[PDB]
Amino acid sequence: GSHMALSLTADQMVSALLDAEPPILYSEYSMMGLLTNLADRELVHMINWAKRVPGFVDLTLHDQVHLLESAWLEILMIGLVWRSMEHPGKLLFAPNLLLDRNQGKSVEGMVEIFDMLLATSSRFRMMNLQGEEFVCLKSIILLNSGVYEEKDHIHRVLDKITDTLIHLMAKAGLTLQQQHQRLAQLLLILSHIRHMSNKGMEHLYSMKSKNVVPSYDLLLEMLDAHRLHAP
Ligand SMILES: Cc1c(OCCNCCCF)ncc(F)c1[C@@H]1c2[nH]c3ccccc3c2C[C@@H](C)N1C[C@@H](C)C(=O)O
Repeated sequence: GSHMALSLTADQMVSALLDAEPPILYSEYSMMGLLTNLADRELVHMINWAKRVPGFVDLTLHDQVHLLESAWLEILMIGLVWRSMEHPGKLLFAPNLLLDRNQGKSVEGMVEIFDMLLATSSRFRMMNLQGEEFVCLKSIILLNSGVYEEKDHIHRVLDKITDTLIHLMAKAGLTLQQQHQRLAQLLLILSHIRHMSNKGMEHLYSMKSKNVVPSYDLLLEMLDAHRLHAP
């Protein structure tokens, strides 16, 4: 059978999100090349993950593309910041690619982006972000970032993810006041992730390459191509 997004319990939502998690990839090995190649390989896995986010396949192909076009960098960045949590002053791009601030100084303008990513990771570390909360946040990014009856459906799915976040906090023993405070603190970090993505996109455009950012067409092609993938 098929579970419709709005009928899932909080436990089922968490289970479906944890199950859809992409694998941890290795760097294939200069720095720019390694970071580009890794992002490209992670994008393929991001397509399969997005198709598994409850409510995402309920959207038209066009709406799915718009959401991925707006959110792809915020999604790579939140994944990066999550796995870099236990590595203060370093970014865990891959288990064979752990980079420090000074290493970012090799590429012009890259240190500014690394510093923002380091501060977000440090913030998640201080708040003791949990894996179940991280997966909720990543789905919120996907459904929220490109919002500007079908839009009401997206907002109802976003509401279900909020309910899921609150459920996790109430089960963790937080008071009603502490629940609203943590929810707000987590959602405010999403503003910082959007800012990092805009700065990241600007930096990517300040480069020689004419195909460094995924276009609407490439994202439509990848989403279309996914239909032809074997299960
Ligand atoms: C994301 C990216 C990148 O993306 C190109 C993708 N092209 C798609 C095909 C054409 F449609 N190209 C070069 C880069 F170095 C980076 C790196 C990078 N790599 C990653 C891998 C895994 C997880 C996270 C990251 C990040 C985040 C960040 C540090 N990025 C720097 C970018 C934004 C910049 O400021 O130039």
